[PDB]
Amino acid sequence: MIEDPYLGKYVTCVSARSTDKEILKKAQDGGIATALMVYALEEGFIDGTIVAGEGDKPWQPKPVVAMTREDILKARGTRYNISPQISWLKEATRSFGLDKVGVTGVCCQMQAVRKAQLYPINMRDVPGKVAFTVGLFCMENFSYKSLQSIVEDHANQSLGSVKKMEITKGKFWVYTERGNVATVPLKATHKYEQPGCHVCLDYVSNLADISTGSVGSPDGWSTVFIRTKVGNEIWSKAVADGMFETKPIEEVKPGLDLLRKLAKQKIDKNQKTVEERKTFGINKGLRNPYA
Amino acid sequence: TKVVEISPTTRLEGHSKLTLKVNDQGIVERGDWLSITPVRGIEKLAIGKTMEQVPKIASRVCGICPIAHTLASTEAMEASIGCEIPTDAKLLRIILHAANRIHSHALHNILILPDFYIPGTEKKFNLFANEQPARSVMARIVRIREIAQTIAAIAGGEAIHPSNPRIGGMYHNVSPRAKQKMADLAKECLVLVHEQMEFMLDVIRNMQNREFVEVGGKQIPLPKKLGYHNQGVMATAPMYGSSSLDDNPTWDFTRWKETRPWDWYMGEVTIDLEDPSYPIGGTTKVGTKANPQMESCTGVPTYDGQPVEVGPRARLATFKNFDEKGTFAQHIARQMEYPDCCYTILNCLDNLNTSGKVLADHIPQGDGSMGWAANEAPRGSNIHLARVKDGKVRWYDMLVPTTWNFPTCSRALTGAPWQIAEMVVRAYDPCVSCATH
Amino acid sequence: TKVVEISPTTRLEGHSKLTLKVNDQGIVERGDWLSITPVRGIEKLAIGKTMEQVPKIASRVCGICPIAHTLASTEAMEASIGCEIPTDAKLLRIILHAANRIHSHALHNILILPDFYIPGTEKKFNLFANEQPARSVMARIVRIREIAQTIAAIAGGEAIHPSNPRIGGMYHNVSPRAKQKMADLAKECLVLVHEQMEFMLDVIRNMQNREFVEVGGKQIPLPKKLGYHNQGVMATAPMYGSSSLDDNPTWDFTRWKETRPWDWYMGEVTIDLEDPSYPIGGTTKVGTKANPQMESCTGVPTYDGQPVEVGPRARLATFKNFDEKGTFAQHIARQMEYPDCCYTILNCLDNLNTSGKVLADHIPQGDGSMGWAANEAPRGSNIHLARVKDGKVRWYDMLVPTTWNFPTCSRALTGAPWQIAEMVVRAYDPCVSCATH
Amino acid sequence: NKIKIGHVHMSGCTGCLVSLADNNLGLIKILDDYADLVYCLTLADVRHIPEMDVALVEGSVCLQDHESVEDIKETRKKSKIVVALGSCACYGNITRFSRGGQHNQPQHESYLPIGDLIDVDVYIPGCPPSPELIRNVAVMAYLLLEGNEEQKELAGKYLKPLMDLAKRGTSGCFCDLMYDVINQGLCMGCGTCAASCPVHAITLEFGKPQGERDLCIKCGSCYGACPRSFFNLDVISEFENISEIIAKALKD
Ligand SMILES: Cc1cc2nc3c(=O)[nH]c(=O)nc-3n(C[C@H](O)[C@H](O)[C@H](O)COP(=O)(O)OP(=O)(O)OC[C@H]3O[C@@H](n4cnc5c(N)ncnc54)[C@H](O)[C@@H]3O)c2cc1C
Ligand code: SF4
Ligand code: SF4
Ligand code: SF4
Ligand code: SF4
Ligand SMILES: [Fe+3]
Ligand SMILES: [Fe+3]
Repeated sequence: MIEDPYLGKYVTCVSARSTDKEILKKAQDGGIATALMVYALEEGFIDGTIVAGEGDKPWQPKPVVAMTREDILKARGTRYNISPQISWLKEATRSFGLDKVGVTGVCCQMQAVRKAQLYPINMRDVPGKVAFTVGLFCMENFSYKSLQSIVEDHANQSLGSVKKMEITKGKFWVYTERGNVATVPLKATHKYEQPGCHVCLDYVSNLADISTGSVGSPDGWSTVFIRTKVGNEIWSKAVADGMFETKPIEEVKPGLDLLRKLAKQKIDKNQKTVEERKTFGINKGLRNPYA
Repeated sequence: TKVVEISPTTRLEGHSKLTLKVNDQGIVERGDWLSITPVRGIEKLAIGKTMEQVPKIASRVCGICPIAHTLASTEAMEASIGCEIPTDAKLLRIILHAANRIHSHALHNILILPDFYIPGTEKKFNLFANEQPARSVMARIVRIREIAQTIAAIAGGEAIHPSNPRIGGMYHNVSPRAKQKMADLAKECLVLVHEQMEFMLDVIRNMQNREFVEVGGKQIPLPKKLGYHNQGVMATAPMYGSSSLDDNPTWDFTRWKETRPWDWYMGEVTIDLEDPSYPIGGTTKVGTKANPQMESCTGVPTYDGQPVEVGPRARLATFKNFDEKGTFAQHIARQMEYPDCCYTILNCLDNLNTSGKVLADHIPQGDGSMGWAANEAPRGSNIHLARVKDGKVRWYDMLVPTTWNFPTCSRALTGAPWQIAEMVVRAYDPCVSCATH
Repeated sequence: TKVVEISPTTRLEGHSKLTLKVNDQGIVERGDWLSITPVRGIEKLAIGKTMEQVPKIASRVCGICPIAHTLASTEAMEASIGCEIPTDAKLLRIILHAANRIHSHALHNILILPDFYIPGTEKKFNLFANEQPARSVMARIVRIREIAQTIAAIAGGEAIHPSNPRIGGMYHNVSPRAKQKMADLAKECLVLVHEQMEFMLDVIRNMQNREFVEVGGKQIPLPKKLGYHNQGVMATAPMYGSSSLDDNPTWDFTRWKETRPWDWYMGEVTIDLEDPSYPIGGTTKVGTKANPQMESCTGVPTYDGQPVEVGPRARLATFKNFDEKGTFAQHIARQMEYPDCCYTILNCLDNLNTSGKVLADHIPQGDGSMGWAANEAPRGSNIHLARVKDGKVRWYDMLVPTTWNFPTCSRALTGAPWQIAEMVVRAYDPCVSCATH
Repeated sequence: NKIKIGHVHMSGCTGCLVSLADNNLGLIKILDDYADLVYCLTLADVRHIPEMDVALVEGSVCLQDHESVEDIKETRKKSKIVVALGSCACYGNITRFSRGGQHNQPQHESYLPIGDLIDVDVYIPGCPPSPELIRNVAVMAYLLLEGNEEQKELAGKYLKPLMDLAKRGTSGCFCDLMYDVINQGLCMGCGTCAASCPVHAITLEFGKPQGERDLCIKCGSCYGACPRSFFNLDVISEFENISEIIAKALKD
């Protein structure tokens, strides 16, 4: 175990990408989140998983319980607006009849799952049926109207043409299907962030079985934390089964040094906000969920 | 009274001249702007031809606005035979229409800017010259028109003389890729036309604050009411048009009548005032006889018994009660039409089903009933009227925007220094091949 | 060019500011008037709620014009589900609507008179002060608004946030006594509004003959074309409104599109011109950064791709071809609307059957179809659009008059001395809580 | 000596100000004799919040709007008596339902009544608030600050229940009638709640309140008006005398 104060508790950290070439075609990064859920399904570690499927408007995610490789793959790619993944967490154990639920999502959604496992409040059967969680790194998120405003105005792109979006190197990047690229400085995007993200003290999905993201690894590759016993069993067996290319993270640029720094900026900035809440008013303050 | 004549006019489409009676100060008392473009006679040669051919011939009336004649002619045939085209065909036609309006208004920027001043200076725009700001402006205009023609080619089959329109809808729907491409281009175009529009409005506003302009070395005073006329306006839509298939058509054929130039133009005059220094090549020689009634090549359509103004200003006055008139008001209203074109294209692409039908399942052959269609061409209401029987055109008539504007502009010439009569003319964005057909 | 900023504006409803680029004489070159009122987000919070609740929430967008949102929202729901309300419900709604227009126009008299002069003098109206003529004028205005609110309470259940409107008509018809009371009050009100109207028109006419006004001790010249813009106007009725249930609706949703402030507002600027003597408290400090594109709290609805003016002048221009424009023309047109309100109330009472039904026998639950309703609020066209399915709002959109007027007023600021930009603004009778919702 | 009164407009609809103005010549009487309006963006050109004896504050506070948060803090600093005017200021009202996501400020998501950010001395609940209540509070505030001891005693007794409401909390709903009246063994079926509800969300079934919770806009009126919320017998039993006193103070 490593007990990093900004990267959470983990056993190891590698740089990885799926060896499944079909998965990689539309994966955001290394295809880790898709590849792990597909593999867990084929191996019987899960019988279904909650993923950010395609929704009713372009680039709007819709949470869905996926129970086939095909349905899991439909959720490839980052949607930078809210996907209420946990809304299907109980239902997966009811009408879907699952015994071994997988869950994908960002840090706060990983938090929601663990709170439900330990303090189930009208969440019967959920603590014992969560089987496998994969958490994405997340700096901040946006409402759908925010995402529309950023892509359509600031990047000047039609949503119906966008093939990929990416926040990296200080910019919001928009890639179109016909091959064009547009960028927006992140300074322009700040007004649009979901306000509840400003109180979030978790960057690399500390509470997931396995955590995965982009920062620290080259393009096409993911930085992966293997954290829990569940996480280590599944990762070991998938590596052994040929499912991933890996590199120790210390042999990779920018690697864990850049990552630990961005994690620190996130927590530091948000801890400050958390603190300003206490004296937000005159002789009174706002609620602190962490108190 | 003296008579001065400018022949030919320039920086407009096609071939016309100005035959002007002026007072002792050189101010127009009564001026006639008239077509002297040969009459190719599209209305008469159409008789007996197939309803499929006639719109493709009518297209070749004009290569700046062939969309206008292609659509107005096709939809006149559809109105005569009672053919209702599919939704996705209509959406593709509107995309074609809006794109062509962009390219046309931007081409007209090229023609009128040489008369205009770099704001706050005494320098006029020379768009040929590889200097700033002209070259940066030319680059924007050129990209705008390129985008416009590209969209027109994709949705209409061809930018000049679109091939996709046919009786009953379109030959082709577009691919998912093509739909993305048109959207990508419209997004780029919208930013550019917003920039060009603000640029042009500033240039125009500078013109309205000037007191004189320089023509051929001389200072020419700028009247405050330059280009004012009392004919009012006519328009059938802010964007697309109307046809006799509509539940409530927005054009009234009982209010229309067309005369010869006879009723509205001057008879024989003799030129007794000549200026060899008029740039570049002078005016008509003293002693030349002119006869606008006999030399005008157009008919004169009227509405409620009088000439009317058509075009962008007519549209904004009819549909938003735009309340400025004359030369610079016409220029302003034209620029204001830039963004609607891109928003319309984007909305139409959004609703377009690329798997949808584009050709009516049944195309009737007609029984000789009259139908009509109005297309709001970039220069104004383009109204085609037809009787189709057994698939053949038995009767055809074309009331084209510049045809309408010829007698109206003429009356608007009163009060102008004859040396800027051409500026009054160019605010109408004339298409004399259109006007004459 | 320098940048001066007035924040906040005053003597209008709600919270906005003026970010102004001015020439070396202090004349606005390009000004942005923008909402900085927080977005309560009524359109998004409506989704999933019941069609009965949403109009009562929308009412609370604004307490000067809650009738506008109550009626436009209710009638949008009725249009989506296909519910035809009974005649006597419609008559009671029109009485409610007309009464509220009286109270609103009279409240606006209170806000604008401090900028105006007692005719033929250099004294401005101070309506607080217990002196003449101000106190006599205040007494008339106060009685006018009292009558108006009383009628509104009787026909609408409540003067502010009327309670009687419901999906399908009204909760209550009124008693024979109530009908007599409303008539008695309208008779009294008609005499008073005729007096107030003639008083206001005289004050305005005196303003049009002035050459300067005094702001903060200094003489500020009054441009002849103060507040002129080239956006034209939009209006759906002279009195009540229109909805997609009508045989011939008088608003065209295919001509509407809403953008972010992005397309129409200035980006980042820095304030480099400050006047601490601007009454009372000065202007924004030098060095302050502003960004209208990002700070504006509204969307920008457009008609034919351009901002439009809505409101009384828009109504008289659309329906009577009223042909004056700008600041004092807007003030005039608003006053001219006083008598129609009382004549309408009296005619509606005359036709009202106090034993008549006020609730449709059947209220459908909707299938997700889109409906829309336009209410001609005191400040202009208030258009609500909705999809109701199974009694719940699945989609909701609000295009409110001051939302429309924000970009249009902005453009109208050109040419004004920045010290009277607020006078241009107040002729629009702005409701910034309305505009933002 | 006239007291100094401001109207502060937070995230409100201005209907609270309209309600004040709907006292008609009563308002002008108060402005003539008892009070100077030192601040009100809707009616006067004072651009910044000055010192006030009484701040009538309408609307709630958007947490994501910096100027708004500064305004409500500045208001408490500048004012002797802070009045939450109307249900948005008291209880959040329709802004409880705000949840962001709308142009052009999709982050404008969170709204709280003013009592969650500053200390509030007096509630005037209602949506819309009744003109008569706003008038009574203005008159009594004056008497509390410029009267003889007999007046300042009356004023303090009159305002006490409105001050108690401010100390009770910042929430208003149909449920108040359940939680604090019916569930407390206090409801006696008078039906007053039903008359006060501005949206007709309350009916009485066999003499007992029935709330259409998805119609209720959370204004807190019904509990306020209920005669088993507060019933201060010392004041209300003297209704004839207190009415005559208020009338005389408005007389010409
Ligand atoms: C708001 C958001 C912010 C992020 N910020 C960062 C960051 O700052 N640094 C960094 O390194 N990585 C960040 N990521 C993660 C990164 O963008 C990729 O999502 C991650 O690397 C997974 O890529 P992959 O190839 O392994 O997954 P893929 O194989 O492409 O599969 C996509 C996975 O992402 C899930 N998913 C996609 N969109 C959402 C969504 N809105 N909400 C919940 N789950 C979703 C899907 O269920 C699926 O599990 C962010 C992701 C999101 C949604
Ligand atoms: S920053 Fe935190 S609260 Fe916001 S979406 Fe990401 S993990 Fe959730
Ligand atoms: S309490 Fe009601 S009337 Fe007062 S500001 Fe809030 S919505 Fe308006
Ligand atoms: S107002 Fe009357 S009926 Fe309503 S809760 Fe109070 S005591 Fe019960
Ligand atoms: S039930 Fe009616 S009075 Fe009571 S809080 Fe709800 S809306 Fe207000
Ligand atoms: Fe012809
Ligand atoms: Fe809106």
